[PDB]
Amino acid sequence: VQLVESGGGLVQPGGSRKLSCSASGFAFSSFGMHWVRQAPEKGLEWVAYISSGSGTIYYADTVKGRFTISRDDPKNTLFLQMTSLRSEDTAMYYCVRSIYYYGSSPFDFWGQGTTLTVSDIVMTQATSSVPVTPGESVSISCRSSKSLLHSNGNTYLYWFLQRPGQSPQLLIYRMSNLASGVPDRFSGSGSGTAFTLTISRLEAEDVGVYYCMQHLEYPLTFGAGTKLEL
Amino acid sequence: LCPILEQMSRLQSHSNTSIRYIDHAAVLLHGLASLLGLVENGVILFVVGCRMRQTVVTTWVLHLALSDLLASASLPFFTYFLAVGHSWELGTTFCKLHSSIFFLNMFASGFLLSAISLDRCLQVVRPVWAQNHRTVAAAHKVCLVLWALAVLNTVPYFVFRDTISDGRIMCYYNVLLLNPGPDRDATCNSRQVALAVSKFLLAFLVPLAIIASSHAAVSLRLQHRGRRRPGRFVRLVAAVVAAFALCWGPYHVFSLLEARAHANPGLRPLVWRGLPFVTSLAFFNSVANPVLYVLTCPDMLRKLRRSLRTVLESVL
Amino acid sequence: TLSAEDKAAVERSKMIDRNLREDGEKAAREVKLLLLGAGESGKNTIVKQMKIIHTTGIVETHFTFKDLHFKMFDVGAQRSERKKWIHCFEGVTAIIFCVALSDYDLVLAEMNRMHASMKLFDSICNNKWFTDTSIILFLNKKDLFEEKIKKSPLTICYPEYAGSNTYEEAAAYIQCQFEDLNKRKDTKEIYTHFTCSTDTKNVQFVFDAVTDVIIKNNLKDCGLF
Amino acid sequence: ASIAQARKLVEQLKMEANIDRIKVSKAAADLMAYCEAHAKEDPLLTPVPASENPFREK
Amino acid sequence: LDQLRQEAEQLKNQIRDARKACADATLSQITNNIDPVGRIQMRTRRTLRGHLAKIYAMHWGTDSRLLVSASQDGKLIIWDSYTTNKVHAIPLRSSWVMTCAYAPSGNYVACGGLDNICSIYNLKTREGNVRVSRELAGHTGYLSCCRFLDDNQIVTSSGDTTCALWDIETGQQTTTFTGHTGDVMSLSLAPDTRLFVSGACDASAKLWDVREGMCRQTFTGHESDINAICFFPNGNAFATGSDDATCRLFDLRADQELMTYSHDNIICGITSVSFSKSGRLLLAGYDDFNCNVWDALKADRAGVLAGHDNRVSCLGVTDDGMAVATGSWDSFLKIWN
Ligand SMILES: CCCCCCCC/C=C\CCCCCCCC(=O)O[C@H](COC(=O)CCCCCCCCCCCCCCC)COP(=O)(O)O[C@H]1[C@@H](O)[C@H](O)[C@@H](O)[C@@H](O)[C@@H]1O
Repeated sequence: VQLVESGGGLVQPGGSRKLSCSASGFAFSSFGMHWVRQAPEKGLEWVAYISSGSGTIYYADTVKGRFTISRDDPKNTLFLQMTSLRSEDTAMYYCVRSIYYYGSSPFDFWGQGTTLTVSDIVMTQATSSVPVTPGESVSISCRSSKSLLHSNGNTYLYWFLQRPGQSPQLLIYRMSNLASGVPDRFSGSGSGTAFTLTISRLEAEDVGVYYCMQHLEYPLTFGAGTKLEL
Repeated sequence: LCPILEQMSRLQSHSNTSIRYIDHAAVLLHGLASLLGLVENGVILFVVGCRMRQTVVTTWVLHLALSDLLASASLPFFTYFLAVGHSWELGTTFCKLHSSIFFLNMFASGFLLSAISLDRCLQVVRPVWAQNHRTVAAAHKVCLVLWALAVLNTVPYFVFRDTISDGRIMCYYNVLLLNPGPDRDATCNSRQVALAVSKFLLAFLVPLAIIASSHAAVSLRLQHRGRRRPGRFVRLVAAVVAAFALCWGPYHVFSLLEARAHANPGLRPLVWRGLPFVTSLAFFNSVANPVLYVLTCPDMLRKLRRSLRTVLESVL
Repeated sequence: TLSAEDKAAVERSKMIDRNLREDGEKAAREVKLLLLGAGESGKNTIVKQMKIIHTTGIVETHFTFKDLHFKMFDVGAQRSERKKWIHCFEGVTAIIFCVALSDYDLVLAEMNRMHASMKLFDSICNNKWFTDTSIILFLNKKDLFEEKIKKSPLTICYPEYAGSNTYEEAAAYIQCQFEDLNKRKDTKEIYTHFTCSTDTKNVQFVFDAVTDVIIKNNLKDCGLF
Repeated sequence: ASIAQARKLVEQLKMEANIDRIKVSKAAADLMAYCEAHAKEDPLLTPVPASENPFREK
Repeated sequence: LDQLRQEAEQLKNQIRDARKACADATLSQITNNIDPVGRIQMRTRRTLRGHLAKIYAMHWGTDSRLLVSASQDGKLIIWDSYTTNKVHAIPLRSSWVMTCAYAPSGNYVACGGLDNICSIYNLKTREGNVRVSRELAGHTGYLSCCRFLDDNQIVTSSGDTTCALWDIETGQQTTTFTGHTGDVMSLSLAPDTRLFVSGACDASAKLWDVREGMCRQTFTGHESDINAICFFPNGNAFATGSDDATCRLFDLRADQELMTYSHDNIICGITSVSFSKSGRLLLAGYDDFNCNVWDALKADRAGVLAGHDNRVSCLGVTDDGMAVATGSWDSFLKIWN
């Protein structure tokens, strides 16, 4: 599993760019791809998404109609044509895998992303910076404007840990299932709109920013992100 | 105005008395036949849809049942309903709708029968090529093309109808409603004859001829290959031929008789009196075809019979 | 009411259903036949020649002849109870039965091989599952039979036999005996054929038999037969 | 070979003839008690209402 | 040889006398003191569609929501009971599959058939595609049944009249169970996974241990090949179904049958048997295009589950007992509740 993005650099507002992500080492056809931007000193944000077999494609209001996300399964490559560029579109675009099925762990792998420079349910985290030394437990609270608890009997919530110089890493999905490969020190709970991510003992590898994501509907929204530093 | 419509304007088929006439009895019999056809179509559709896989024969049966249901629903009951419903519309639009739906259903049934016969002939003559190339997608595409051709052939009939407004049903066939010509008489005659010949060639002559050719080819192939035709095969062939004939033939025969009577008014009363019988016999095709094309197949027959038994023993 | 994940799962299920339907429609084009007979009946030579023209368990051979795909299933190596899994082959198109025509005077550890072969053929033909399935008999040892009948008489195997010792009469008698074992002649067919050094003739005969069966199957399915 | 088969058979029979046994009445009573205890939590025997039954109309 | 046969006959007579002496009372006389169960009405909720071949095996998971089913088309499908959506579609190399198993954790699945080799497929692969993990080969006959003893080891049944316990990490059989005179048809694991009963075509069942690997006990009474065998929820008894058109419930402690289930109108064989969560009722799949429910205490017919258009081949009750799934050769699997 490895994702390598290409395209970006200094691009004038009137120009366009075709970002290409080379997918390999997994079933690219069965796994959909999400583009998540991250501007300098800013939180994450969903851009677009294509479903399996290009049967369903969605765009965010901030990019609906302007950008064009396409998919090439026979070649196993993802493409994003960006026609117009604004003064606030500069951000690192990351490709993330996502598969939908009972017991799935979508958004588990995050690509390295590419730097591009141009010449709805509200999610909010109470605390942003919480200096704490290693060894002591940590708690990060989050609040959603709309109740994420769906009638089916589950809560659509995701937590992502982004370390310095590394892409986000899925910690817990659905508020009740620990992501594969993540230590058991992380735990998640919540009730309706108030959620909490607890860490039994903080370590050097835990240094980074924790972002929350709600997946109850199409317009995904990310919080400011709680940063932790020793 | 064309002389046909002029004479039909003063058609003498209305009377007032305490007792009931036999025309109403015939109309009620036709209504009961259409109700039986609707029941059969609704019964054979649900099973083949939610109880049976989607094969080629199943697709043909579904399309035939859908056409028969469309006919037997739009003609007797939708129409009678809106007769008393009296909405914001014109009687001429309703007669145009009736003509369009009737001719569309007729052409659809004819084309479906022709396609089924051709598929059987190909399977009997070209089994390898058929099994390698016959699929459900091709069947659906052929059905869509046939429906498009039927709509195209009915368009000339949708634009020609100049009726005024159950039991006392009247929907005349006049071409002067739209796009007239130099003269009314000759243009009316020519266009009526053309429409009659076209619907005859499309509904009765070509489909029945293709069916007969496919049956004869299958018989000759089985005779040459050494196989023996059981009584069931010949009986089903004779039935599929005779039912279709007795249902559709008389309609086009009377249509041609009327087209010829344009200049000879001696036969116009004959048509005026016989049109109900021939159209009823034609509608009886919607009930005659499902029985022969569903209950004759082993899988569908068994499935429908069992399902009916289970559903009638469960409610009890 | 279905959430985003629910709609995505439904779409994935629909795609999987479409893929399964496509796979089934593709597999339905290949004919399926079951090979039966004694190990010494020449089945190995038949398989080898059919493969040239184109470990325990069951063997599956694939070959195309005249735009037509075949799947030969050999279960001879499965030395177990057949009546408990033979029903799996109910949908088989044909049953290619091979018998040793020349092995009529040999002894096997019924004592004779011909009687056992006839019993197996009768059991497979009169089986409750193979009621509408066609069987095709192949004699892969006609040359050995011709070479041996000149010295060893056929009466040793069939005492009641009293016809001429010539090869034609003996072959006709054996064919009639193997054909009389069919107790369902009204519903199924047995296509007999004599195999020789030539191989294209056997392939053509198998193709014709498979064609005549696909024909009868289509005639029965559409409602005519 | 038959000697080894017979020896194995007699050994297995002697082994099976040494295990302990109980009265059928006690086993039947124990089974009935288990069934009566677990019946209160048997959806099949005691159909649950639609408020909890997850199998409903899609 | 004569002395050994005489000793075997004497031991058999002694075992028969012991089994007869231990039969102090029948289950019917004790169960007649309680009232019978009422009419059980089960209406089909979900109608799973998508199979184009005959069904032969199906098994639920610990979550009581996912169920893996096998078909002759060579495609293993994991259905969801609540949404009827396909979670995975494993394409089999050998379409002649006859048995399938769903591991407790659901991370691995086992399958087998006429190929005489048991394939294991991992569902939690990082690559994202279900690929065969290990191929357990060595059986000289078709795989009839298989069940997961643990995430590390597994047990499989082959038609060679001898079973074997295979380790996944090692891939080589560690224990070989022998003693059956006929082909083993089905298996059933106990709640503790320490002992398991297996039935064969010789019209008799045998209990086997995991660590010891020896036939703990033998049960007889059937007149035909035992097709299905299921363990009682309590782990002290087990039911068996053969072609003789009747079930038989045996007890591991009594060493003899407790009660027989049969009816005059039933003349066809049995294909599958499974108990409920509490065991108060039993289910049995028959060849008359339906399944029948029986009273485990009074043998009275509790109900009939009809709707399948072919011979019923497999059936399984959820771990929670909410609903029961049934698959037949008609290529449709129905869930009743
Ligand atoms: C007046 C009313 C009567 C009108 C006549 C209607 C008669 C129709 C008869 C029977 C109904 C079922 C027929 C199904 C067959 C459809 C056509 C067909 O052949 O499907 C072959 C399909 O097989 C596939 O390739 C796999 C893909 C699937 C695509 C399916 C689309 C089928 C197009 C149907 C269009 C309707 C025509 C309407 C007539 C007015 C495609 O045919 P193709 O021309 O490409 O050639 C065949 C073979 O001929 C070649 O040997 C082979 O190499 C390969 O190229 C290909 O397989």
